[PDB]
Amino acid sequence: KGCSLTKAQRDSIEVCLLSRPSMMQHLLRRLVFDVPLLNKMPLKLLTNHYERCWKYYCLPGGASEEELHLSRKLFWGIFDALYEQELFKLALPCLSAVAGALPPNFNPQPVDTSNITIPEKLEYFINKYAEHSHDKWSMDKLANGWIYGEIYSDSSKVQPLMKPYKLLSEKEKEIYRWPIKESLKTMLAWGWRIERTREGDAAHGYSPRAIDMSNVTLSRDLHAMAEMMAENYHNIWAKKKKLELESKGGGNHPLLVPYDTLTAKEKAKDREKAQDILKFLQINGYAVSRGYFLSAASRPLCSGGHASNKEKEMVFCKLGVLVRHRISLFGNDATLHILGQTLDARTVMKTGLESVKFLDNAAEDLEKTMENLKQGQFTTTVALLPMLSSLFEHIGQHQFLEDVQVSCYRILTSLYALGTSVERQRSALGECLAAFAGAAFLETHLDKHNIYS
Amino acid sequence: LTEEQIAEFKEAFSLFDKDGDGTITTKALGTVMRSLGQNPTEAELQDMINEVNGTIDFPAFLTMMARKMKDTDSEEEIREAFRVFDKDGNGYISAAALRHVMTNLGEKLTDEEVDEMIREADIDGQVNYEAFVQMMTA
Repeated sequence: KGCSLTKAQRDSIEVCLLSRPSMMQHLLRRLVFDVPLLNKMPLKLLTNHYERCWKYYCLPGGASEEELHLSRKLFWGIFDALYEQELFKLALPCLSAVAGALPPNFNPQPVDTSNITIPEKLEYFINKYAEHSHDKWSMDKLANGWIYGEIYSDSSKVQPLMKPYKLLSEKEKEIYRWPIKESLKTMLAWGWRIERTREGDAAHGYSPRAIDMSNVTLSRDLHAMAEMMAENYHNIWAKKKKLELESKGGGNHPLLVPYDTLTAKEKAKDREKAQDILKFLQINGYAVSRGYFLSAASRPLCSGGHASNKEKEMVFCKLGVLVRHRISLFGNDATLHILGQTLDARTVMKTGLESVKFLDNAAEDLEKTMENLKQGQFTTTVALLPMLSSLFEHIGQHQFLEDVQVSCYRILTSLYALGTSVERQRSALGECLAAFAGAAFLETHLDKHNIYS
Repeated sequence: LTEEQIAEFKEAFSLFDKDGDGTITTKALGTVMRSLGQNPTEAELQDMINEVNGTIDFPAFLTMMARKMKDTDSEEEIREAFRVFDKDGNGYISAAALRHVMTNLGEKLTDEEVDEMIREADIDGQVNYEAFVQMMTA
């Protein structure tokens, strides 16, 4: 029921509103995980709730700020299409202003695992890494103290799995070599380079000479590689579990949720499997390689795209022009190479859409120009060129029932933004004023006497 | 409630009935409503069937149709009731006129109720009536 679904939506909004912003960001993770298909109105409602949560996590709440940067990039990308989408886009300007106040049926995606081979420089390396992995696994078993005997029984602490590297046959190793090798074949698949550098380094059963594999840690992008391979391990294990439970004819198991709504132990086991290679590489000296400010950085890119769209926007992308006005007002709420580029792009868009001055853009151009004029001091001698551009704009808005007062107030905003802290445009505005004096008039007269300073 | 609306609803229900003992099918609810000009969504049709067995009975059908009719009728009546006053066209009610017209026939109890309105109305005194609607209707 749409009423019952809306009741559940209001219940979730009330649960997410007054609850600190840590779990709110944990839910905003999955909200951004599902929000990218906004281009389905319930995703837009969840995005409005996440925008309200960003409005609740702006100063103290706004690590995950890099996830917030990727989420703002996804909100720029999915909402780059040009209703209820107008409501979610009105939430999206609050989302961008709060991100600047920060800057003040899921189905896993498997990759092929045994189709890209192994270099021999690691084939003279796995032949001792398997012995060292048996060292660490035998230390983990001797933490309990499994003593090997003739009767394999788990009452008097006896396993048949505590045996050294020499007693193992050609298939007993391959049981525990199999997931490690078929994860090495995944790590060697995407184009990763582990090349030559320097070298380096009770109870009964198998007492190893094991290096302590518990306190070795890599750097940021190296653990980004390890986290991507942990997600690969989890997606292969989720494919295994979801093709393990779809072999009967019933339902499922309720842990089949998005990847940013799970626990850590199942990911910690995959983390140890991914990183026991990496710790051993950093111990032996083998290195691992590949083989905010981004909002204001892409604000010149977004401004150039908005000007290139507003050059020929005479068709349904004028909602994009209102979104660009809202993004500029949000940057005004969150404010000079990119800033001067944005002011020049505001002048270029005020000149590029001056000849056709859609429908909401005809009222939103005044708001956009006023917001840019107020934000011009919150952020350079060639302004006579955009001044003559706005002179031709007001000449195109004079004879083309309150547009002359709108041009007079736009000239007031321009002269006030230039005076917030070459005389061709003064001659052009005086020419239009003396031309349209005998035949929006009194407002122009009091606007020229207010923009005189 | 008006008479020929009841006549039309009865005639449509019996028209898409065959045996005549208040027993039509569940899926013919959409057919009989679209014969009556009513077309909600599928889940709302299902919620109204679940509000009702397999055989849709007569009076509760009239009651649900009365809800759907008196919704729009209540909007037009709250329109026309304050088009009695306030001839300009802004829906804005002065509080002295609220003291006047709140003691109207029907209830017309004591100063408790008009103080109860005046303590919370928002008064700029011209008051928008939709705040009054949201106040009274919980």
